[PDB]
Amino acid sequence: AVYLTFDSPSYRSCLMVLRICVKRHGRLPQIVVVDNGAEFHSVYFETLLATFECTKKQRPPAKARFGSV
DNA sequence: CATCAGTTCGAGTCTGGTACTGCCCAGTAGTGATCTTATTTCATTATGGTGA
Repeated sequence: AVYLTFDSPSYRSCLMVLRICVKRHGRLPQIVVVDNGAEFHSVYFETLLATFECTKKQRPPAKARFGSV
């Protein structure tokens, strides 16, 4: 899923990419890595991942190879 | 002798000792209504440091 918005990183971002994911494809990941953003340390994204049963994985700060691909 | 003092009789007046009558108010505890207040929640609002 690809999303484009003028705003800085904020949940809306996340609702969106995941909406399209669950829209044109069908479901959603199983383990979703996501750096140590704020959009990911928020309550909304974690609650949504819990609701849809996605294992949330977090790379350590300043390390980029963990999401290198 | 007839004047005044010591004696009587019965009525006037108070008072204790004993019993009794004709009459409605006052206080208290139920409810239902309508305020009233020392005290317990429902939102905004400011402060905080750091990884994308």
